[PDB]
Amino acid sequence: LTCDQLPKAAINPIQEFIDSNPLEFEYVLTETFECTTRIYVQPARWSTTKAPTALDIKGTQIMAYDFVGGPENSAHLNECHTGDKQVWYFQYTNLLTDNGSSYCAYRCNGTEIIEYKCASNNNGTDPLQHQAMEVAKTVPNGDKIHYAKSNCPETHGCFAFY
Amino acid sequence: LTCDQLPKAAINPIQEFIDSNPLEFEYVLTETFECTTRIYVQPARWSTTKAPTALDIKGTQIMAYDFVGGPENSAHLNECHTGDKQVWYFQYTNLLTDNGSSYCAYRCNGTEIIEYKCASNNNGTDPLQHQAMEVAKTVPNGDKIHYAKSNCPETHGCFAFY
Ligand SMILES: *[C@@H]1O[C@H](CO)[C@@H](O)[C@H](O)[C@H]1NC(C)=O
Ligand SMILES: *[C@@H]1O[C@H](CO)[C@@H](O)[C@H](O)[C@H]1NC(C)=O
Ligand SMILES: *[C@@H]1O[C@H](CO)[C@@H](O)[C@H](O)[C@H]1NC(C)=O
Ligand SMILES: *[C@@H]1O[C@H](CO)[C@@H](O)[C@H](O)[C@H]1NC(C)=O
Repeated sequence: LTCDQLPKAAINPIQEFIDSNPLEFEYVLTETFECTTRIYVQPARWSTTKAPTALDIKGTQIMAYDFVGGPENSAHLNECHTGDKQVWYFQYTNLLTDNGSSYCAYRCNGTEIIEYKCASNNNGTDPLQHQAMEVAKTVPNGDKIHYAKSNCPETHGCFAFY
Repeated sequence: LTCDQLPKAAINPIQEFIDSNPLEFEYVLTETFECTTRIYVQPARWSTTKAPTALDIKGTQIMAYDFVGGPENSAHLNECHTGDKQVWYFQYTNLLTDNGSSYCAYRCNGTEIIEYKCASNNNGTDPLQHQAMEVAKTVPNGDKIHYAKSNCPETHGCFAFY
């Protein structure tokens, strides 16, 4: 199985993601997204693209990406500080269940996987999440995929921020 | 007029703030909140306080505060990185109108004002906002209040983030 053959699941309407906020990453590929909270935001009233935004928040640092849909259930992200473009897909989504929300998303470079973001608001207890992680680690470079919350800084009174 | 005599307006339900996202600051007191976007977030499923969160995002830096209601329409903020507490009030709110949303919030130290955050998603065109700003600048230390968006970094394809 190669990265290009992973499922490209249908992307739920943006409000379902917004209604899932806040989410935390459970499994990621590089260290960049360890100990990270994800927030979805509707487009600004003054946005001329009317693209929503994904926020990756790690302590006091934040990466933001406006995004729009592309071919084959892709999400085309525009990293807001650089203008750098990224193409993402979802392995699966399972939003707004009785046990909350989870999803796993990935970024390929051809047959190899180069980034992975499994998110939840239920501390990784959706059986679909563990299962997707086990499939993703079988694609080339999937060996890098690992638990995102092993060594996170202590909190100071909040729950999704530190 | 002193800071303690400013209006303490009723705080709209949290969903009305969330539905206003993203907002930008129009008038602030210190430089800290210039060129800043505000995002409201519902409490995490795993939060034991069930406090929502306000996010102040300035480029790639973020301050987060969990908050709960206090006496006399106060908002009691817990800055998530330090545990430092702040007591805020709203001068007025005007959320989810035909011309979008605006509000002005302030933080006193007794009779003096020490921080001010007027937010909107309509580029400061709510007449209530200019009017509130003119009142706030008359309390002691209100002379510091000024336009928040005079020298902001260039964007790279997004609208509420840079
Ligand atoms: C994809 O692979 C090649 C290296 O083999 C590299 O030149 C290119 O920048 C890579 N792209 C990304 C987005 O990592
Ligand atoms: C979240 O899940 C991990 C196991 O993956 C567990 O060790 C940890 O204590 C759980 N956290 C909470 C808040 O229950
Ligand atoms: C309020 O005023 C005094 C200085 O006159 C200072 O000691 C105290 O820390 C101030 N509090 C805040 C929150 O600024
Ligand atoms: C926002 O308002 C200011 C005046 O306060 C104006 O100079 C600026 O061009 C406006 N921005 C947009 C995007 O219309």
